[PDB]
Formats: sequence, C-alpha cells, structure tokens
Amino acid sequence: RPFRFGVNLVPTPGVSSWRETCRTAEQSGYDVIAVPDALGVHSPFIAMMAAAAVTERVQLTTFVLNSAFWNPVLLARDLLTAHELTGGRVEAGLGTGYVRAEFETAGLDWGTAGTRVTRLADTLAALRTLAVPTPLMVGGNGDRVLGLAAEHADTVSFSGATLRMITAEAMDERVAFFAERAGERDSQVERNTLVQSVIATDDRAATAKAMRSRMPYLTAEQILQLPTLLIGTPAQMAETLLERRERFGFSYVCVQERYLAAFAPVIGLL
Repeated sequence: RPFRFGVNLVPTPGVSSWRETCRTAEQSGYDVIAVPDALGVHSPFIAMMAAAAVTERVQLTTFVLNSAFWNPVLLARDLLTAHELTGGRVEAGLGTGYVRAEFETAGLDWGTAGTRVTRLADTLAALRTLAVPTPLMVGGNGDRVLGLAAEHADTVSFSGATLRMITAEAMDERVAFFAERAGERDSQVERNTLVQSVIATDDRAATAKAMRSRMPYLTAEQILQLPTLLIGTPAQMAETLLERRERFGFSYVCVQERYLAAFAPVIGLL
C-alpha cells in the first residue's frame, strides 16, 4: 500500500500558532494532520475545522478519541458534520483512554479495562450502524482492541509502546494477531503506527548504544529495530520505513510534532 505520512499536532489553549502550524505541516509534505483527544487540549473536531480552513490537501484525523468522552449517537452527528462541511477530509481514530485523572475530572467512571474496551466496542458498532461516512481508525495493542479493529476499522493503528518500547518481535506478533482476527478483511485494512522519535545522526550504531541508558531492557540491536524509533540519515530512515512496510505492513506512518521538520526529508525521499 502506498505510503501516507502524518504529524500528530497538539492544538494548545493560549497559544496563537495553530493555523500557522497546520500550514507548515502541509507545506512540509505531510498527508495527514492528527490531533489528540485530551483535557487541557483544544477540542478535536473544532481544531480540525480550523485546520481544514487553512489547508487544501491534508486529511484531518483524531488520534485517537477517548471513547469514554463521546456519546455514540452524538459522535455520529459530529462525524457526519465534519465530513460534509470539509468535503470529505476527516477521519476518526478511536481508542480507550489511559489517564484516569481525565475520567475523574470529567466526572466519568474509570471502571475496568474490560468496561473501557466494551465502551469502544459499543461505540464502533453504533457508528457502523449509523453508516458514518468518515473512515474509522482503531488504535491500541490489546487483544480485544485489535479484534475490534479487525471487525470494524478502515485503519488499524499499532502502538509501539505500553513509556515502554515494544520490540520488533513483539510487534510481529501483534500484527499477526490482528491479521488472523481480520481474516478475509485483512487486505482492506490500512496499517498505521506512530514513531515516537526521529533521531538524525551520521552514527546510528553509536546512537543506539547510548540510548540503552533510556531503554536498559533492550540491546542496541533491538533498539535499531524498534518500530517506534527512526535513527540515522534521511536515506537510512527511508530505507528503514521501506523494510518495515514489508515486515509489518506499516504504510501509514505518523510522527510527533517535535519531529515535524526532522522527518520532512524522509517524505521527500519516499
């Protein structure tokens, strides 16, 4: 599947640079602007509308909605609106939330991991029943969550962390688990991952060795294979993404805002 590149931008209250940042993302060659769903961050669909007003090509996605925050019928109303009023430029990533304090602040029941995943399941079923027109992305690494992606999603997003970084070998197993659950639908589901750090260096080996300090549970060789890290020159990173599309099927690759400019050269090469 052809590469699609995203940058995960944080629209921040009290900061006046949102539209400028979105323009920079598009001008730097990104295909997608992703926004989070968190307290103390701008509201996602409203921020996506502001981004759509100053960009022409990028898709806009949530990455990812906290399912505890949304009534499925009212979310379907939001998604239909966002789709129609942007000319079909909005995608909706959904998942579970991991910050209990946000549940507490909003007056929502934290419950159990089981009830949080059931809420995601119930929302996805309702959105599909209501035939929402936005493409749906499901993110996580849990067995039930990947099963829900396999059943419902247009795009599955594999987390490269639990932050504890997951090895390439663990990622092999998660992608295979998803693929088995997806069955005949596997080929219709785009695969995404988020790269946490884009580390430009002329000495990847020396860089990985020093990084064992921050990831003592890994060898340097494992660090150089972690799907959540890109290390080296732009040419080396481009080659690494080609290899990881072959290995994992990852064609939709996102990076964090801090690395927007660091990663842009890789887009130029790919």
